[PDB]
Order: sequence, then structure tokens, then C-alpha cells
Amino acid sequence: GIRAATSQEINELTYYTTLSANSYCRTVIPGATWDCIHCDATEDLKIIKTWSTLIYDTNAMVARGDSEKTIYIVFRGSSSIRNWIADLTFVPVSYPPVSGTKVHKGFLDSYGEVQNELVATVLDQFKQYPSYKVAVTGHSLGGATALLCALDLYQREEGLSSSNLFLYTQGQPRVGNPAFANYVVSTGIPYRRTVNERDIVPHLPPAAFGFLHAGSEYWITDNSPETVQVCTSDLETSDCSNSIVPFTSVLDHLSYFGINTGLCT
Amino acid sequence: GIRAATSQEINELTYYTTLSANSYCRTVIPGATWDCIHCDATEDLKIIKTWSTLIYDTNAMVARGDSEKTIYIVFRGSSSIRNWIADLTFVPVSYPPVSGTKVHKGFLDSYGEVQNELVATVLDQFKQYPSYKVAVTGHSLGGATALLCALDLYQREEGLSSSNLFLYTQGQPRVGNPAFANYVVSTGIPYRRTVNERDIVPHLPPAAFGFLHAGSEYWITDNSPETVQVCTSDLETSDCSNSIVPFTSVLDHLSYFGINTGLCT
Repeated sequence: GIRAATSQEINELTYYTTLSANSYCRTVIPGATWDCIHCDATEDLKIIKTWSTLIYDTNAMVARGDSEKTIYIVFRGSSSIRNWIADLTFVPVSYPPVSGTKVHKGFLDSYGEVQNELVATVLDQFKQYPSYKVAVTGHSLGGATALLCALDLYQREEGLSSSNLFLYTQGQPRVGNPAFANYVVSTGIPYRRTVNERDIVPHLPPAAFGFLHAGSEYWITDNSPETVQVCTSDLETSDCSNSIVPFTSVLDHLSYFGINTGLCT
Repeated sequence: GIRAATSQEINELTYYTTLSANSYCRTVIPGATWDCIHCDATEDLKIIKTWSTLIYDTNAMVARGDSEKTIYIVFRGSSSIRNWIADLTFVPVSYPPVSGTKVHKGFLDSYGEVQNELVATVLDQFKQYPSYKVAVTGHSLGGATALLCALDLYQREEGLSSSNLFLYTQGQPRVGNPAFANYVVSTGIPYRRTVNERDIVPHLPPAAFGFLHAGSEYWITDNSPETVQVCTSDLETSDCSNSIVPFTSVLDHLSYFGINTGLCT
């Protein structure tokens, strides 16, 4: 382209895723460780470181491983618130590194814170280681951161790259622118892315514113078994895632594969 | 345109857522018762128835318440696978018723288965118652368915428507284409758617393829416290868621415010 893956890758992827887852956881972161658941796986590785941162927171870681080787880184893513616121822131721114580228711112710131430390650680580780590778991874935111871281690482340069580194892532867312893416691619690194398935874251942121893415892727688718696817390419695419848418867831997210891523568981 | 828411528405837315957551748861568905956681718241218422368916498954438831018166328805968403596948488926276718337208386818287927128975138952228741118223618511896927348923228732114629128725738813895725857415626116128824923151688923588926858516837315953114834113326118746118894317886541999704948604826791 596418492719597927393978297984491985797935595983790787897963691882890464786881780581892423783981881271877231715391333990690881932171714591770281490983522980847881897964861781183981891772553981091983180581860681190282871781971171967281413060412101943103961121977381892451790284670781490483080785075984593986590787390183790783991671881251985571877211948881817281712161882261868421851152895421837321874216615105873117630128880235820175490159130139152109851118891225967214927161893432870146976251890464830155962481880155540196881481890177450183890584580187350281790587350185140480270197080888290783690285890877880164883671996741979201973680993835874104891781991627850124890777780138840173790559850148830185250191070494690383591609290869190693890687890345992964897962878921894632885217871151830135394219360119850145491218650158891343370139760087390469690897890456992967893853895413888861548905996920848512890746887618875121847216692219348219611117944114874218880158890476690769892966895616896954478924778981078982697982498946894844891847595519491849890187860047972114459519295929794967874217395618478915718318538807877417857240848961797926967281886781891845298974594992858861874021938381841891 | 844117524115823122117031517180018441837231518461118512828451318631528805728771228812858705628751548904887823188972126890318631288925178982238914218421138981758871938341438921318580628712428881018261018554438831018646528831448814678941087978194939696708678807678932748813328715328731118523018274016291318140118222118635318621528821648805748831996824868881398963188936638803897833448905867712896936877418493619667318155509638606147927118317012519042208367408748506896617698955848712438607778833528612257718448841538607117738538822428506128847428612127617128856318413127748128885117548017065018462128714418412438706748821967631996702648931827411777618528731737416467718418412437418258926427215256608147927128876018475228823726017017034018463318512638706618511948551996350858612877318468914367818544118035319358816436218137618648814135319128717017226118421528605518411728611867514948551880132979410893824718503865215887915894517637219481119075609787717767318428607318713218213618511857314837531933151938681714391828671815141838512628414834117317113118805348808778808860118512112618221778418723116952131891418880133885215798934987681856221698942838851718503716181618661967781897816698962338951």
C-alpha cells in the first residue's frame, strides 16, 4: 506480452509479502523482535534498525540475512492517521532527482522523514558486506516508499544498481507522473509489482489525474491454487489488473498469498 | 454540484449499511434470526424469507418492519467462490428489459436465480401492506443485485415506483453500460450510492471496458467524525471517489461507517 509466473517467482513473491505483512506487527516495528504470526518465516534475519519517524509515521526497518546473502529494506503501509493524510496529499510535486518527473507529494514527504538515517544504515551494511544484494519490499503506502528508496539508493552511485538491487511491492499505489514512470524503467532495477485479484489500491491514484505505473505486473488471478499472470511490459497495462476495473475490492488488498497484509493477523 | 451530507442522511445511510453487513452473518442468511454483532440494530424487523440460490449462491432476504412502515429487500455480497466467478463474468450481455442497454453478465445471472421467488415474496407483502415503502440495500456484489432488483420491481408495473422504492448500495461495482446507466436515471427511483474513502470496488469494472455509474454519490471522505461528500449528479463523476484513484484500498471496502461490511465482525 503475457506469461504465467513459474512456481519459483510465486514463492519469491510470497517471501516479500511476509516481510511486508510482518512490518505491520508492532513487535517487528518497533519492538524489533521476530515475535508474531508469520515471523518464524523471517526469524533468521538480523533486524538492524527500525524507524517510526515523527510527522509521517514512516515505519521501516533494515535487516540483514547472511544465510541469504541479502540486505532487506522494508516499509510498512498505512496503520496511522498520519500515513492516511499523507496518502491523501497527492498534489504531484517535482521529483527533484530527475528533471521532468513528478511524484505524489505525501509519498515523498514520507520517505524523506526516514531517508537519510535509513540510507546510512544500508550503506554501512553494504560497505561491510559488499557482496550482498539489497531487496526493498513493502505494501500500500509501504510499496510507494520502497520504490522511492530503491531509486535513492540507485542515485547514490554507491555501487548499488540493476545487478544487486531488487524491488517487490504489493497493493502499491501509482507514485508519479509518466515521465517518472519512464525514469523508473531506465534504472533497470528489478521491479516486481504484485497485485491481488480485484484489489483497489493499484488503481489509485486514477491515471487520469496524471498517475502511471512502472514495474512488471504480477497479477494474482486466483488463490487456489495460487495463480499469477505476469504481463511483461515495464510500464502500466490493460491486460492485467486494469482489466477487472471497476469491480475492485478492498478485501482483496488486505490479503496477499493468504498472508493478511495489513493487520498482523 | 457538490454538497455535504446532513447528519440525517449519514444515519439513514448507516441503517442500510447494518442491514448489508448483517446479511453476511450466517445466523441472518440463512438462519434467519437476528442473532449477531449488529443485529440488535435491526431486531424489530420480521424476516420473511431468506434465499441462498444454488448455482450463483445468491443470498437475499425480504423482511418487513411495521414500526418503520417498510419492506426491506437485502442482498449479500461475495462470501462464496460462486459469487466470485460471477463477479468475474463481466462480458456485458444485453439487459433484456431495455433495448440498447447492457449489463455485466454474472450480476444478471445472480439476480435471475433468486428473481422470481423473491419478487413474489415482495409483491405479496406489498399487496397486504400497500402503504409501506420498499427499501432495497446491499454491498459489493449485493449492491449490484439490489440495483437490478429495484429495477425489476419498478418494471413490474405493480404500483411500486419513484415515490415508494428506494436504493442504497455500498462499495458497489458498475453494473452496466452508459445506456443502462442512463435508463437507471430515467426511473427516478431514489438511489444513494455510498463509497468509503479509497475503497476499490466502485472503480471496478473499469469504465474503459464500457462500465458506468448511475446514483448520487455519497463519498465518505473521513471516518472521525464521519464526513460524507455528496456529488449530486445522477451519472458518474470525477469529484467524488474517482478523484483519489489510483490509490485505492481494499481495506476501505470492508468497513462502512465503522460497521465491518464483509465479514460479520
